[PDB]
Amino acid sequence: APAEILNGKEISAQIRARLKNQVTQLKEQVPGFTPRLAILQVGNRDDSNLYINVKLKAAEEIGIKATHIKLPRTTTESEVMKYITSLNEDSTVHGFLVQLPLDSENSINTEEVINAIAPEKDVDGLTSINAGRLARGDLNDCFIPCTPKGCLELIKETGVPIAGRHAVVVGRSKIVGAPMHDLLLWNNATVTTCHSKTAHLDEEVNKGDILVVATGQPEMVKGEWIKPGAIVIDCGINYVPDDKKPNGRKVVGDVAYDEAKERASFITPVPGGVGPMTVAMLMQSTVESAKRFLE
Amino acid sequence: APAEILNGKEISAQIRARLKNQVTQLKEQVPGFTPRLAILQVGNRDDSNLYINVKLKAAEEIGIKATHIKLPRTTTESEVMKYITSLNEDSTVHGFLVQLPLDSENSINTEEVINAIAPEKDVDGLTSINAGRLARGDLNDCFIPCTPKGCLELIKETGVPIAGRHAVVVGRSKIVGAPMHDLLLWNNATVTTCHSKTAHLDEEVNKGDILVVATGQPEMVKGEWIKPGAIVIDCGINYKVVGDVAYDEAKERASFITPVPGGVGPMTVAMLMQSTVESAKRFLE
Ligand SMILES: NC(=O)c1ccc[n+]([C@@H]2O[C@H](COP(=O)([O-])OP(=O)(O)OC[C@H]3O[C@@H](n4cnc5c(N)ncnc54)[C@H](OP(=O)(O)O)[C@@H]3O)[C@@H](O)[C@H]2O)c1
Ligand SMILES: NC(=O)c1ccc[n+]([C@@H]2O[C@H](COP(=O)([O-])OP(=O)(O)OC[C@H]3O[C@@H](n4cnc5c(N)ncnc54)[C@H](OP(=O)(O)O)[C@@H]3O)[C@@H](O)[C@H]2O)c1
Ligand SMILES: Nc1nc(O)c2c(n1)NC[C@@H]1CN(c3ccc(C(=O)N[C@@H](CCC(=O)O)C(=O)O)cc3)C(=O)N21
Repeated sequence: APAEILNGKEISAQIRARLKNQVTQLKEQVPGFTPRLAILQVGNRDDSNLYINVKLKAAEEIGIKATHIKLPRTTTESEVMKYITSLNEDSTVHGFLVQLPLDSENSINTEEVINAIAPEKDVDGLTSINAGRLARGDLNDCFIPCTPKGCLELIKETGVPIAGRHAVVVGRSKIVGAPMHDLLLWNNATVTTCHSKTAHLDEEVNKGDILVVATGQPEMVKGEWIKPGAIVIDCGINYVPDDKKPNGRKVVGDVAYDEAKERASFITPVPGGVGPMTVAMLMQSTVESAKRFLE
Repeated sequence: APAEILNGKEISAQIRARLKNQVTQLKEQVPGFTPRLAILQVGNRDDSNLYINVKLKAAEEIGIKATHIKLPRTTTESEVMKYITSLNEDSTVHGFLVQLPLDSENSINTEEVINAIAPEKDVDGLTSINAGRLARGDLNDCFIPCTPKGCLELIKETGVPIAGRHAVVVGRSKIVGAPMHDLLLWNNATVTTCHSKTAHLDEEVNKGDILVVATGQPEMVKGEWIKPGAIVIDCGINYKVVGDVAYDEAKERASFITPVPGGVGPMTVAMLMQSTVESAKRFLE
């Protein structure tokens, strides 16, 4: 009785398809309405360009107007701030994000930059105000960072109710671990947060009916740790040289998939699990923002 | 035979005396400067009146100038926002707070009222900005809620390091439970937060090397559940006054435990005073 596989690629395809239909219907229901997203970029990093293009492409297929603002490396902190303020004030923009890391020749305080974003437009959900709302249970209108948001979607796809279940979160970062706990707690699970200072991590993990791992430590969570029947969600993206792969490298998660799939009732593969969910979540946050503005 | 008692009244007394000399020292450096705290109250609850007087009493004894503004029950959210804005713009007021719960005949959104407070004067740490900072590990920048702070201070009085310990927080409210988890987590403990939807709470509590209960249910956490040798922090105030923990039973299993009263309560006022003196000093700096 091996674990059922949570196909993030197929699930995200369904999500993006449904969001397109939603967007179409909003535009027809309220003529003239244009859900708009804006991505602010500083510099010209190769990985950022790629990531940005993927986002803008998903947005245009869903029917969301995606605006890309690419500022030069020479940009100073004050200029980046002026754009953020202007984006905040632009009533045609429903949500926007600052693609990190900033690529500038000058010192720019990333945190100050990020926290200048109006909470109501913060689709990536990383501002302190937004983290604060999420952390305290304002799940009704706050923004949820794309990775933990996609993880909750996957957990819900299983059909197994979260309330009352013991969920374990390995990792406590601002991008995944922290907000992941918030989601699970406010979905009524008894959450236990683990990190690098956790003793007997194996025994801790073995208590999780729901397990979300976000450590960056390739395959550390062995299958023996997994509680029989648990829902395993692996956010890890670790590259390993493998000449048998088309591009000479394989992607492994933070969980030992092969042995963990024999224990879990549901597990996210790597690649093809949490990763493909990412862009859809941003698109979902963007539509949520647009609907709230529209109301 | 029983667990060592964490005397919040004695411990708070020491912090308050520390704060007093700090305030005296500061006035000697800048004569005429006076740290100021302001407590906004809506309504006229008897318990809230008592709690404010205690905060006012500690302030005075430390040398802090505390103002008490009591608005009638007929008050609207719009009127409350007016006072908050006044306090934000009043350069002489370093730290201020809104006593909870609000006692009004009108519907007032507590989060909107609290979030109108300038984070620099949120000595109570209830704003989303302060909550967001604590919730993410950014402790250089924020004000932590007074009760969790008092609890962390009480845990530290055991001498026992927090790192690597399995801690259990029973309750997840914005005032104590939620911020208590954050404090323990960023103090490197492995934390489990329980609430009303938690199944087998007894088995969860039994995992706690450190236990913080803030549920508001009289002696609900039984002593049998206590992990032998645990540090029990009881935030409960239930009416005789009792904690959320069955004290007599829990004291025979715990190693260190907070009595009720004279435990977490005095510490809450002491920490509020501490954040106030900090808000005053950051103003001079
Ligand atoms: N699919 C996607 O596109 C996507 C997007 C974002 C993230 N992710 C993935 O998520 C993973 C984590 O990302 P991140 O930004 O959150 O990472 P991070 O900033 O490096 O933080 C890792 C966290 O895990 C803890 N940790 C490190 N080693 C551990 C160990 N051996 N045992 C227990 N806990 C351990 C650390 O604790 P301390 O706090 O004590 O250091 C830290 O909290 C990465 O693999 C990343 O690829 C994927
Ligand atoms: N000592 C001080 O001076 C100081 C200052 C302030 C507060 N406190 C104290 O902290 C205590 C609680 O205050 P609060 O504002 O946090 O309370 P609250 O708003 O009433 O919240 C109670 C919390 O406990 C949970 N809970 C209720 N029944 C439970 C049960 N039977 N089993 C497990 N969990 C249960 C609730 O979960 P749900 O979220 O699911 O409802 C909720 O999260 C009080 O004693 C208060 O006096 C102390
Ligand atoms: N803004 C804001 N700040 C706070 O820090 C609080 C808040 N709201 N809401 C209510 C709670 C109540 N709380 C408080 C303050 C002092 C005492 C206190 O001194 N307690 C004594 C016993 C007092 C008695 O004789 O009954 C104790 O030893 O616990 C208890 C609660 C407090 O101050 N709280």
